[PDB]
Amino acid sequence: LEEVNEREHSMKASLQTVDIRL
Amino acid sequence: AFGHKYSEEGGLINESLRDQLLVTIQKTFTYTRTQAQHLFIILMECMK
Repeated sequence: LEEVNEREHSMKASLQTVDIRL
Repeated sequence: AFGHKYSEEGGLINESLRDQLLVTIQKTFTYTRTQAQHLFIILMECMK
């Protein structure tokens, strides 16, 4: 679960940057 | 926090976290581009 949380935080930051790219 | 982990040797912060900082500093903070240039100089001066 700790792995899922850290990785999901990285994914959410990447998703916000992807929204910025659009 | 993010400029402290993604820091390398202190003030040398790359360009992906300048504009990732931007969308959170545009989302949580709602800031611009050029006022963002001043706040990133203050962020690396604080980070220095």
